[PDB]
Amino acid sequence: NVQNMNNAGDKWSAFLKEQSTLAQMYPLQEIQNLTVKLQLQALQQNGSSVLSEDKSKRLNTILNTMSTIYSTGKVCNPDNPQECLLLEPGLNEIMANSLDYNERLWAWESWRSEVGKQLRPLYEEYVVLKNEMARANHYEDYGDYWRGDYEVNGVDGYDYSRGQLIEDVEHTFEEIKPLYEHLHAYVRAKLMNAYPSYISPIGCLPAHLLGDMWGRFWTNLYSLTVPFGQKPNIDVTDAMVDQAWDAQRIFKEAEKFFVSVGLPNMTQGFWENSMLTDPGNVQKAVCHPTAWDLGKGDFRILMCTKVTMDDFLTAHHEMGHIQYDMAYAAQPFLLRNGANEGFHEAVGEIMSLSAATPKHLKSIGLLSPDFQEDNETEINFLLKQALTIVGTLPFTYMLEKWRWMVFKGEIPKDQWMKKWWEMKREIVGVVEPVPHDETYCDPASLFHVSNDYSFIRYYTRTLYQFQFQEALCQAAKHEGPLHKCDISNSTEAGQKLFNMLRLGKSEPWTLALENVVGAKNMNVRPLLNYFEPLFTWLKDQNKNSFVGWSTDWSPYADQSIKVRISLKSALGDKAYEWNDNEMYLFRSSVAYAMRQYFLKVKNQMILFGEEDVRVANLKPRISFNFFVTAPKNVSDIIPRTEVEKAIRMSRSRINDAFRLNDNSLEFLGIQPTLGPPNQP
Amino acid sequence: SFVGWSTDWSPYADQSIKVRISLKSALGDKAYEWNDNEMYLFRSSVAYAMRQYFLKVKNQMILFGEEDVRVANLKPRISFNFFVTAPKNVSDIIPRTEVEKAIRMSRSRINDAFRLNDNSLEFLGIQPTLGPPNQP
Amino acid sequence: IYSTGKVCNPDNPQECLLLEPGLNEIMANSLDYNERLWAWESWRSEVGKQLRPLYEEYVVLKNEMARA
Ligand SMILES: *[C@@H]1O[C@H](CO)[C@@H](O[C@@H]2O[C@H](CO)[C@@H](O)[C@H](O)[C@H]2NC(C)=O)[C@H](O)[C@H]1NC(C)=O
Ligand SMILES: *[C@@H]1O[C@H](CO)[C@@H](O[C@@H]2O[C@H](CO)[C@@H](O)[C@H](O)[C@H]2NC(C)=O)[C@H](O)[C@H]1NC(C)=O
Ligand SMILES: *[C@@H]1O[C@H](CO)[C@@H](O[C@@H]2O[C@H](CO)[C@@H](O)[C@H](O)[C@H]2NC(C)=O)[C@H](O)[C@H]1NC(C)=O
Ligand SMILES: *[C@@H]1O[C@H](CO)[C@@H](O[C@@H]2O[C@H](CO)[C@@H](O)[C@H](O)[C@H]2NC(C)=O)[C@H](O)[C@H]1NC(C)=O
Ligand SMILES: *[C@@H]1O[C@H](CO)[C@@H](O[C@@H]2O[C@H](CO)[C@@H](O)[C@H](O)[C@H]2NC(C)=O)[C@H](O)[C@H]1NC(C)=O
Ligand SMILES: *[C@@H]1O[C@H](CO)[C@@H](O[C@@H]2O[C@H](CO)[C@@H](O)[C@H](O)[C@H]2NC(C)=O)[C@H](O)[C@H]1NC(C)=O
Ligand SMILES: *[C@@H]1O[C@H](CO)[C@@H](O)[C@H](O)[C@H]1NC(C)=O
Ligand SMILES: [Zn+2]
Repeated sequence: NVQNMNNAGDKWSAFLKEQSTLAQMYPLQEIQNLTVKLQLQALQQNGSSVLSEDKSKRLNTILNTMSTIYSTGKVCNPDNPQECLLLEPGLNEIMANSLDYNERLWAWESWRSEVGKQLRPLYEEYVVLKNEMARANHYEDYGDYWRGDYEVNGVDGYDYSRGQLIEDVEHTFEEIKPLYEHLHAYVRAKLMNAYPSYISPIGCLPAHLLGDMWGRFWTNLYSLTVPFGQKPNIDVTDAMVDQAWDAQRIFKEAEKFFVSVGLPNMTQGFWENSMLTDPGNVQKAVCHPTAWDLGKGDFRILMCTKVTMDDFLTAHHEMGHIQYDMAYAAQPFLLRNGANEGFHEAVGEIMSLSAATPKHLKSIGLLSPDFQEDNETEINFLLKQALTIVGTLPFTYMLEKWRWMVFKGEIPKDQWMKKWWEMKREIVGVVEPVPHDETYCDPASLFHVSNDYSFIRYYTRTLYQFQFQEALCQAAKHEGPLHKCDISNSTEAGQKLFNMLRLGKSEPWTLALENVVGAKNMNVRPLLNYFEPLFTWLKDQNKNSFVGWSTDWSPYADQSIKVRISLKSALGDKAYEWNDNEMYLFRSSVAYAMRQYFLKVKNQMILFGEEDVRVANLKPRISFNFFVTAPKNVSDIIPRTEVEKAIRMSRSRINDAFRLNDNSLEFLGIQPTLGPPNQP
Repeated sequence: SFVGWSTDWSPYADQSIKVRISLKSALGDKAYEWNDNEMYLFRSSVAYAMRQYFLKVKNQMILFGEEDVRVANLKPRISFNFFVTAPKNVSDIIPRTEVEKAIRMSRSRINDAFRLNDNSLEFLGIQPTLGPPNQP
Repeated sequence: IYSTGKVCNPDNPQECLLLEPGLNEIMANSLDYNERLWAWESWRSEVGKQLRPLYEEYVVLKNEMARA
């Protein structure tokens, strides 16, 4: 079957480049109808193939090499080199379940460093080749090529520029920063009880204590940050196995939700062709929830559903992709997508929000008609939402802002990892535990960076999701808070939803938003109205706390020693210049001095290397900080009092290696002491 | 043919350089003792000198380490042979003529790290050359 | 350690060869000087180091059992 789909897959791809090279026979500005212009521009798009034919095969070699490094990485446990852990099984489980500080610090660092280095040279060669392909298609860089999805040209008042997306993201983000600061302060106060003597009460959060490998979602911090742990968060999984609900009941109650709002039934080919469970055969078949739109009005759902409220909800999510697909099936073929890249997931998740409410669960038969929702359980529910929704918004905004500045050249390649960690402390409020120089590439250790994907679609989908939900609940005549809303039994709300679903790509997306919301731009005020019961409760829990963070604190910067070097004072017109070969000799001289101290004082032999001296904050005056680490235990920092005694023992030897004289090589905090004079 | 073998030949011992160190001649009653921490500092000073030669002459950046300097035949008089290898290619030995040019470029820096004076740190086969005198 | 040793090819760290399949085939079939020199050294060094401390502790305990 794989050979059955590779030849049938290439007949589709070879056919499309043949019609693409036929499309440049027609000019594009001699067209008047907006629909036939939109189909022509989506087919005329050259994309690749604008490069030289030896540069085009170099780019595909880089994209295949970066993709197989990410999926085949082995991490070695420094106590047993015969057991290598590989990213998805084993390294993702440590970052999501462990409470050991030293084991989370190990998994972060190792993985990072290794994959980092590899993806470095490759990613560097990837930026040059992608900017050449974008400038041959008349964009300024590859970041402007990614923002071409949101572009709208000449439809009388609904236009949108590719540079206008940058201001609308930064204008909407500075209204989330009051809400994110109070969530950052509450999580920091709860993490100090889980990790004492590791977290500052006025500083950033360490990057390896956030719940996963990159801090993208904070959703694994719920067991440490739960407001009222003596109240069970509502879970209807036992009431499903007490009424003998089969595999088919979960979709038939899902189809009754959509026919309740005024949307069509399933297509009745949906029930035979689909595969709602893994089969009765032990059948090798990728088990991953998804919605297929094969064509010719044939819609199938592929998932392996278990009787759980989790897959009761993603059944409502995956059916939402189908009802979006069944609506625009009357457009031409090249306009059968969502209106932008963000609308398709956003319509799927407002079906899941409306089905997870306890108002909907007690009317669908799954909750005791004598159930009492208290105000303590609504805080437990809203905080679990904010760890996934609000916690991912400064991560998404910071990452696309870094990638946009790399493509246009505002960040040169000698400052990639310098500007990356300055933007973590300032925007996200997250500090690294170990300093990282320009041999690492920490963005490329994420999936979407090393596999060539755009990331701004996760920011805009979060904002469209609550704009849709607030506009539908005013049509369904809701009375309470926004997070209690349900659009069942309405017809007027579904008519408000169906007027957008059938457009496809035939209209500009700004014209699609006014059919539901009533505005021409994305707005953050419906997102904040969802979380005002949490924002009121959060401001009362932070009366004795400090809201905000300092970008100066680090988890290593209290065992560091500052070094200051004055070369032109000692030698003057005859002094060498301080390149990074002199930094290599300095790190070997400190590692030599630590070896001599532990042998002659502590009677131990420890093999310190130059890779165990970690240098941060290199300035032009020639100043940096350093701290010393045990040879393969990255979590073991030698204390500052033992490094001062080691440097005092061998200060005369370090001075002679650089021709300095204790006034041109200063260790700040260590002073020369002895020397009584006399002789007469 | 020749029947039998010699126990003196080695496949690396024609790109090796012999080093001789006379500690008690340079300092005398006040000289440190040569443990294996001093051999670690010597292997880092040679790796530093190979880094500076390839950057300023060959315009390349190569990350030589102390594990790329291979020391053999350590004696009590303080003498050994060493040869330099490319950073992870164990089969690539840097030639003897390129290591002599790298040591000549940074001999004054290696001497200062050990307080020796070109008669107490001898690289056998490399000689000091310059120094014309005058002033009147 | 002897039965589960991985050797990494310095041009692709994502492919580790383990003694009986792959490292014994290089030493028995190759005519490349630089590839035989790599397989010898690598394997040697790694397993070498490990078996060192262990083998050192093994001599002391086996001499105690023999002298009793
Ligand atoms: C060009 O634009 C016109 C309107 O601007 C489209 O005309 C409509 O076409 C459909 C079927 O093709 C008719 O049912 C409508 O009644 C037409 N509208 C009007 C106002 O006459 C036309 O379809 C566009 N061209 C293409 C190829 O789609
Ligand atoms: C697709 O690539 C072609 C080049 O192969 C681009 O085209 C040319 O258009 C100019 C006019 O601007 C002509 O003078 C050239 O003759 C065309 N190419 C040649 C030499 O055949 C074209 O602009 C690209 N299309 C897109 C999507 O921008
Ligand atoms: C849930 O509602 C109850 C009922 O109002 C709240 O209890 C009140 O809390 C305030 C502030 O601490 C007190 O001044 C009142 O006297 C309490 N009412 C009673 C009847 O004792 C409770 O604080 C609410 N919980 C949350 C999380 O909002
Ligand atoms: C929302 O829709 C459901 C589904 O039709 C309605 O549920 C019915 O409720 C009545 C009385 O409450 C029962 O006698 C029926 O058996 C229910 N039908 C099903 C299929 O379970 C519900 O009443 C509707 N809500 C409103 C306010 O009309
Ligand atoms: C690496 O160093 C850390 C200390 O920084 C070690 O953690 C200690 O582990 C022991 C037992 O495992 C505990 O009794 C100590 O309380 C731990 N120290 C701290 C500060 O938490 C860790 O064991 C070291 N790892 C290795 C492999 O030696
Ligand atoms: C390691 O160094 C050796 C040389 O000592 C390299 O072998 C050369 O390989 C090229 C092509 O592979 C041949 O043209 C040369 O004739 C080889 N040299 C010798 C002396 O045989 C080897 O390629 C290097 N390995 C790496 C990974 O760089
Ligand atoms: C959808 O199907 C049900 C039975 O499966 C049927 O009763 C209902 O009328 C259908 N909806 C419409 C709009 O016909
Ligand atoms: Zn989805």
